[PDB]
Amino acid sequence: VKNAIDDGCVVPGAGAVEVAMAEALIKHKPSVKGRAQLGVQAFADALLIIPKVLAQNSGFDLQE
Amino acid sequence: CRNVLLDPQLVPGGGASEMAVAHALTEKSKAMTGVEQWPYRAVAQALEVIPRTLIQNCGASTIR
Repeated sequence: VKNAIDDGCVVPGAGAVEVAMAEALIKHKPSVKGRAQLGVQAFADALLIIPKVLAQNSGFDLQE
Repeated sequence: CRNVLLDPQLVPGGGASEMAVAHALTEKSKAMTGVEQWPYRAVAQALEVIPRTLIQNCGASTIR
C-alpha cells in the first residue's frame, strides 16, 4: 500500500487490465515474422492467468 | 398421447416438477422429524440429480 502512497499513479487491479491488453495486443501488429506473433500470442494468454485463477478460485468458469 | 389421455394433467418437465416435490418431502420429513425424515431427505435430494444432470448435461455449474 506504500507503493500506492509513494506513487501518484496506481494501476487498476482485479485483472481488468489483463483482458484489456490481450486484445490490445491485437495481432499481425506482429506482422514481422510470426515468432513475435507467437511471442505476443503466448504473452496475451499469460496476462489472463490472474483473471483466470480468480474466476477459477471463484464459481463458474475461469474462462466463461 | 395416451399419457395425456390417461393423465389429462400436463406437468412441467424437469426441475419444475423436481425441486417442487423436494421441499414438500423435506418439510414432510421435517414435519415428521422421525428417522424416515432421512429417507425423504434422501428422496428429496435424490430428485435433484436430474436437474443437476441437466446442468451436468447443459454445461453450466449445477450447485449454483
